[PDB]
Amino acid sequence: LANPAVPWGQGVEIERALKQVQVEGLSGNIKFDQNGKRINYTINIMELKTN
Amino acid sequence: NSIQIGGLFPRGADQEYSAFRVGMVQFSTSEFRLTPHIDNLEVANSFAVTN
Ligand SMILES: *[C@@H]1O[C@H](CO)[C@@H](O)[C@H](O)[C@H]1NC(C)=O
Repeated sequence: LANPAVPWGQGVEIERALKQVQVEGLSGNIKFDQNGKRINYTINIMELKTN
Repeated sequence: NSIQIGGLFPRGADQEYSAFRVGMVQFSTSEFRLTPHIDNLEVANSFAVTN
């Protein structure tokens, strides 16, 4: 809350580090855009049947 | 009989603060006097509001 807020420099670098990652996981292909939203994912379309 | 009351005016709000001061002048009384502390901020900003 101390005003004016001063951010640490490292933070931006950590952000870039996190956003640049591309890995394989339980959610499928994991990659992010500049805003942090998911990209290149796969959403399986499923139907409930008798079997 | 000084009454401390905080206030928050979004930057770019003028007539509101004007009518606020006019209200302070007209409704002023000998019994007690309100003592506002004005701080202008970005109303959409949650951090600013919290601070
Ligand atoms: C990966 O996802 C992004 C975001 O939708 C898309 O623009 C891009 O074409 C995708 N790449 C491939 C190879 O599907």
